[PDB]
Amino acid sequence: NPRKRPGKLADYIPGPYPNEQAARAANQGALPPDLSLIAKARHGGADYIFALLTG
Amino acid sequence: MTAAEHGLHPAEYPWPQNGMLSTFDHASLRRGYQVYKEVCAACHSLDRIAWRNLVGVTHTTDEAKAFAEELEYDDEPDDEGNPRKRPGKLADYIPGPYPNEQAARAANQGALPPDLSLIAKARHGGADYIFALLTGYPDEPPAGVVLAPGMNYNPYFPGGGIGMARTLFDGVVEYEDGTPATTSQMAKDVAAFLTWAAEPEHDERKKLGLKAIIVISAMLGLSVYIKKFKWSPIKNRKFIYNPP
Amino acid sequence: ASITSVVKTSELILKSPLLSKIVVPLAKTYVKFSGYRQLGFKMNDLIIEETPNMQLALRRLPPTESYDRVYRLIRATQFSLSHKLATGNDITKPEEDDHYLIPYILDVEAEAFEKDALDNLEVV
Amino acid sequence: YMGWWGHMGSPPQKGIAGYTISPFAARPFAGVVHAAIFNTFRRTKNQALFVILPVSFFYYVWTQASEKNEWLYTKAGRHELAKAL
Amino acid sequence: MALRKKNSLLNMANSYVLDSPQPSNLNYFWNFGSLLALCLVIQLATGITLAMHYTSHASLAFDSVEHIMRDVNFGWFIRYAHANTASFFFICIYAHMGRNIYYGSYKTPRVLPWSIGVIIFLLLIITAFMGYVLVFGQMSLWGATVICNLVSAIPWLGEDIVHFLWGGFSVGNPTLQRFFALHYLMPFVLAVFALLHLIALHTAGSSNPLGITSNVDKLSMHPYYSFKDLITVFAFLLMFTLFVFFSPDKLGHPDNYIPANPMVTPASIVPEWYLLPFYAILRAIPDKLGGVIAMVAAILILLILPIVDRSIIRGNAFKPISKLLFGFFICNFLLLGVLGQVHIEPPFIVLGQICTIFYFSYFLILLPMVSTIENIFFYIGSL
Amino acid sequence: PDPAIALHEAAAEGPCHDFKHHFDECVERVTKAQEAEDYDHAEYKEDCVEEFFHLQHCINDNTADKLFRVL
Amino acid sequence: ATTFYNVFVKRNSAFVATILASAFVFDMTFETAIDNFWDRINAGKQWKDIRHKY
Amino acid sequence: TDANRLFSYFMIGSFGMLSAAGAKATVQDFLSNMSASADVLAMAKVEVKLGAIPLG
Ligand code: HEC
Ligand code: HEM
Ligand code: HEM
Ligand SMILES: CCCCCC[C@H]1C(=O)O[C@H](C)[C@H](NC(=O)c2cccc(NC=O)c2O)C(=O)O[C@@H](C)[C@@H]1OC(=O)CC(C)C
Ligand SMILES: CCCCCCCCCCCCO[C@@H]1O[C@H](CO)[C@@H](O[C@H]2O[C@H](CO)[C@@H](O)[C@H](O)[C@H]2O)[C@H](O)[C@H]1O
Repeated sequence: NPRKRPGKLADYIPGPYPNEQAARAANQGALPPDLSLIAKARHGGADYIFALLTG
Repeated sequence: MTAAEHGLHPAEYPWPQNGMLSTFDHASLRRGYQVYKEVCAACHSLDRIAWRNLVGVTHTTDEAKAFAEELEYDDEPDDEGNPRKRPGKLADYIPGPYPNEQAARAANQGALPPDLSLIAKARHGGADYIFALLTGYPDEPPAGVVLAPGMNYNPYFPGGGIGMARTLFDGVVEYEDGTPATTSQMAKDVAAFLTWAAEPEHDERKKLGLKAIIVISAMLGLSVYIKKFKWSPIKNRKFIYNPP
Repeated sequence: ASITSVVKTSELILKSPLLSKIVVPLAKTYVKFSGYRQLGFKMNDLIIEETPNMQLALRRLPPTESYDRVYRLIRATQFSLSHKLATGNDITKPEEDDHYLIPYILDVEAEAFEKDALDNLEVV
Repeated sequence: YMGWWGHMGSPPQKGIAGYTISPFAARPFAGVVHAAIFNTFRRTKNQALFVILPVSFFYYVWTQASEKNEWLYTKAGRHELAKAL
Repeated sequence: MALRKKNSLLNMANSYVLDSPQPSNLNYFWNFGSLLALCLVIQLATGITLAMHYTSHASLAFDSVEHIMRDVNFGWFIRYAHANTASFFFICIYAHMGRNIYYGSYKTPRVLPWSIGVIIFLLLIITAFMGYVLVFGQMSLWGATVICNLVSAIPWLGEDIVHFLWGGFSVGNPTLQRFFALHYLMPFVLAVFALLHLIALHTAGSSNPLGITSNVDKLSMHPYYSFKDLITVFAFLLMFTLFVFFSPDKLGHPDNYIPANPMVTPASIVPEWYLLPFYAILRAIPDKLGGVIAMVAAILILLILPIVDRSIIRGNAFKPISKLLFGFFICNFLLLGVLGQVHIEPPFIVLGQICTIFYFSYFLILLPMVSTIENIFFYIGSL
Repeated sequence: PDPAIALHEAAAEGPCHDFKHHFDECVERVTKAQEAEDYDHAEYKEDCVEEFFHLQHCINDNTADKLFRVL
Repeated sequence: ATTFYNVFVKRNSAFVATILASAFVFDMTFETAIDNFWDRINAGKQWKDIRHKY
Repeated sequence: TDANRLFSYFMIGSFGMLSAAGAKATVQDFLSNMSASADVLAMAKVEVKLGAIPLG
């Protein structure tokens, strides 16, 4: 039978949604990207994230 | 080691597919699939075979799609991201009886029934081993053998005690082609079927090998003529020596 | 090995009456079984020549002996590749199996080994 | 130690005449039947001992060893096995 | 001047495959060189093809090999060709080394091609061993476990080295990925050394079965050896065809069609047939470190043949005692092979020790004695 | 009715009669030995596996071809 | 016979063209011949032989 | 005679013919591994509903 355990240090930080479809359904169709690489995945890096959140 | 520890080595049976020019008997393969489906599939998976693999071997496309469409498989999530099931398609793999190893062992007094997709290649003996094993449960274990609990005596299995009980009895299957379903008949059919599962290229491979044998033999014969032809000046060389 | 070694050891054997009585018949049989004579070789034709010493000894052969050696090697190579043996006059008879090269290689080596010794001399 | 065509490093050759015929003028398989039978028999007879002696010896060794091993792991061989360990 | 001689690039091909001067009397045992070249080409072609379908992740490796067998067009052929040609590579390599020992190809002036050859032989062993692991079946895993735990016998640092090679504390995904990368690479290194041993040989040229100079009587490599090489290519492909198409699993071990399971240990961890003699040598020594040294020494001891052969004559064609000794040596090497696959039980334990002593004593005692005595017999016997 | 049942019986009574007798004798001995008390506290407990294998191996050699001929 | 030589063999361009055209014909006919032979020696065994039941 | 030369070239040409036929077979079979495999070819043929889809 399946089981759950408490998390350990080797575990990855878990996401808010089980899949893309759940993610989009909760965000009026838009898919919030994973943020692990977003600072390398946009021209601008930290500056882009800072500008976007404050802009 | 003792012969017990090795297991009795299986007889060499004359399988239809033994023989450089022989294919499988496809009628046997079809019967063997029916034995797998009605007997083995209760405990054993066949995870590497897709429904499409049966098509044009044992079943027509329609029969195989019918088999796939009777089952439910995991679909991609719906639009609210909830999980969904779909009917099976030909590209789906034949599903196993247990969700994981632990479920499998729990149902089989600890023993884990292996996947049968490769079992004919994964045991010394091949079809002969499968045939010998399924037909080789004696009515009574040899006097003095102590079987561990939940083990059955079978001399072909190394160590003698196998977690799988005898399963083939006369008329456990009703073949659709009117063949009498005797223990030996069903074992022969299922062993043929599993051999096909392990090596599905077998028929094509041996036909291409026949072509290869013929061409390569001819080229070997001709290469020897050509070598002897080109070398004949060197072999036929003669000398006359006059000391200076 | 050096030909000098072979020659010296052989002379020790031929001196000892006991040793020669048991070894010389063996060596004659060995050479019969060896079968180099069946390809028309003399024993000395088989000695490894890709050595500076042996190259020098071969250059010192009298022209006649050298030309004959070249013919025996070419003849044997042809029998080898044909998988035939020598017949008749091509077979080396025991009396024809002369050590034509041993004198030359012993002189070349004598000098080379003297040179090594003298390179290690210590004035007293 | 080996040169190239023209200066291969042969001692000077003189007095050898070599003759051969064209591959198109020869029967490539002349006397092949005689050779396949009589020549192969000659060459094999001459080399037979050098194969037979080592093969027969090592096969006998293996046969003795495999038969002993088989016998030690029988009921009859229980005691001899106990000593051997 | 002809283009093939004028142009620098063409001239290099010309010097190796066309105008190369060869002895006129090379027999069929000189053809294993080109068969090993053919094996190496088949392994590169099939190997690179399998690499296009194989996934090096341990969660997927075994499945990717099943995908090759079942889904890829002709995948069965490419897989079985690659697996069987590895066996044929070792048949040809043992034959080629056997030829070289029997005909004294290791003597001056060919010590360098021989010594590079011994390294090619080590790289082939490593290459084939790593390839075996990539399937990630039971024999793959249990092979990597036991063989990499031999390194644990290296004193002081042994354990550390093992963990470093595995990339972890056991054979697992890191090991599999790194063996994939290395198994891909090693055949290219092996090809380069194969080419170096030929360049080294070019200075002396091929030896020949009589062991005399061939400078007196040369034949161009083409067409004579070209057409002779085709005979053995077709003979090889006939044998290849019988295995690959008709009995593809005859040379292998069924245990590798069970997916790797670190818990369950298989009945019997025996290596692939061609490693078996070295495995027997290792079992013969009771000490773990001793065993490993002996096993490596069994290969490296070939490097001393140039010293321990004291004959004034190259090769065994004319040396009846050396031929007998060589026969015993070769048969003992096969008996070692057989003892590598029996169980560690009486009476094979003692027998394996005797065969191991015989193997080493050939190089260390018998060959030096026998070659010295034959020198004396040739000289006295021809007086 | 399973063809193998009859073929195995025929091969036991016929070409493998000597092996059948061995196995039989063995079982008699072992059963009798188990019947005797302080059998559980014995060092060596005899089986009949060896004899069984000899019999089965023989039966299979005399039956294999015949059995596949009737399927 | 000289004619045959002159046409198909004398020029290498012609000889290689003849070899490749022969290879094409051999390839096609050999395929067909093996197919038929394989079907006769494996009669009633293959899927094509039992397919009619379905 | 031309007959004589022609015979030996028939042997050489037969050998070239089988080598050409064999090379074509080898190449064609071997490179077909690179064509879509059976699992890929099965993931064609996607079936889709239309009941879900609104106008516009
Ligand atoms: C209800 C259970 C059950 C049924 C029915 C069953 N098996 Fe098994 N089988 C097992 C178990 C459990 C094992 C593992 C036994 C062990 O490892 O001790 C097993 C093992 C095997 C093995 C491999 C033995 C080995 O060497 O590891 C083969 C082959 C096999 N089964 C084939 C079949 C075939 C063919 C059928 C029916 C036609 C079949 N089984 C029916 C439970 C079953
Ligand atoms: C990939 C592996 C190898 C390839 C492709 C290869 C190829 C060849 C070729 C083509 C030749 C010349 C032709 C011949 O004599 O057969 C040759 C000669 C030779 N090889 Fe190898 N070889 C390989 C491995 C080895 C090994 C492992 C050794 C030694 C342990 C070795 C030692 C030699 C020697 C000494 C010669 C010279 C022999 C002579 O002509 O007398 N080679 N090799
Ligand atoms: C000397 C050359 C080579 C040898 C001796 C060799 C040997 C092997 C062996 C023995 C295996 C195990 C085979 C099995 O049982 O399935 C194997 C697997 C493999 N080899 Fe090689 N190999 C060689 C070259 C290559 C090369 C150049 C590649 C290029 C990538 C390669 C890729 C693979 C792959 C992907 C596998 C795993 C798939 C499989 O097992 O079939 N090999 N190799
Ligand atoms: C194309 C030019 C590049 C030079 C290297 C290519 C290859 C090359 O030289 O081919 C030759 C045909 C060679 N054979 C011989 O020496 C040979 C010599 C004497 C007698 C016989 N046989 C008797 O009857 C021979 O078989 C051979 O097979 O050796 C390969 C290994 C070489 O490959 C490489 O090293 C590169 C890499 C692929 C390993
Ligand atoms: C240096 C290379 C030059 C470029 C040449 C490009 C070649 C690439 C061609 C791949 C062609 C494959 O095309 C396909 O071949 C396979 C065999 O492989 C044939 O398949 C046929 O024979 C095979 C066995 O040979 C059977 O498995 C199959 O049932 C049958 O249909 C197909 O009828 C053909 O559709």
